Amino acid sequence: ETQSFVVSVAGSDRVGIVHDFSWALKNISANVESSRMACLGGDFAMIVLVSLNAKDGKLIQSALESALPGFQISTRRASSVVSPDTREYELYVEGPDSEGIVEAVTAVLAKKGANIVELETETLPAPFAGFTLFRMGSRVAFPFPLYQEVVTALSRVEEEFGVDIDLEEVV
Amino acid sequence: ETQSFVVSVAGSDRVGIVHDFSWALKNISANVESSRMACLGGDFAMIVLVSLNAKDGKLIQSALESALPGFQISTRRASHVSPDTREYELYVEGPDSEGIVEAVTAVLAKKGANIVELETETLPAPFAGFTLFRMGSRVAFPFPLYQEVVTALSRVEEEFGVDIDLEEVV
Repeated sequence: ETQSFVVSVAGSDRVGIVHDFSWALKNISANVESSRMACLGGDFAMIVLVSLNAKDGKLIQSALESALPGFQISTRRASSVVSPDTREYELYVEGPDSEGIVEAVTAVLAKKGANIVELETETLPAPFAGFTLFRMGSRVAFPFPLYQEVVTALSRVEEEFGVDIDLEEVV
Repeated sequence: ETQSFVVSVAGSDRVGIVHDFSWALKNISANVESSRMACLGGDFAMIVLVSLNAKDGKLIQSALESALPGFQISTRRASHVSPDTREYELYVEGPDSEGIVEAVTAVLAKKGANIVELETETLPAPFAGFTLFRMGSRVAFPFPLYQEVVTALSRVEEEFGVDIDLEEVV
């Protein structure tokens, strides 16, 4: 019987991490069901759903610790256990950078019980002094009846922080 | 006298993690420069570049440990790519099999390409005997390597019966 495991890997970035990881799993006949990997600022992070014909993940954990010495690695059984009215939405924010934008946008999302599925932010200083552009792109999930009140709350953020925010349902 | 710090957070996914993190940073007057998240199977991972007028990350680390009990957190000081470096979108699609990711990544690592973004998925057909594999990635390497990378990836297309596209980013 095939079982699913969730594996997290984090450490300092270098060439060949994904390869070493993949080689190790292939070696133990584990299959990658899905993966998401993010690298930034010299760090590496990846989450993988791994299938194995085995009851626990001790083999996965050991194989990966051997292949990726120094890396922070965890392996656990995949979860058993949202509202059928949950929908996903693409969220985009752009405007002048400031200390409070990220906290302000995410406060709205947290308060309305939205889960963040994907997120990236960047800042791009202008060619001239005194301006840094902030961009955020995100996928979030919440019950669709809350859409209008989320939008209304995000409009306050737009006003207070001078940003443009778009929220569009994924179809 | 503001310096950059790279911060890594990993733990169980739940509502409010990014908010709890960003409030903690705002409270110590630290600014988010950029961030990337991964979320899958109930696990959460995020890397953030943070600006702070500090010589070390002790305040960042402490503030985050307090804001995010149970999470694995690391903070350190952070810092060029060549004129001829280009980024490329790499896409792979075909019947799933155990060796595809290892084969593709073997090529990239042997050629010294950096993987910047990567995601894979498998999509079982409604009927037995078929599962589609898809991979999307952004990679970077010096453009003179392009043809040898493509040639090497063509051997992977042959071995695994997958379609591989590699296109320079605009």
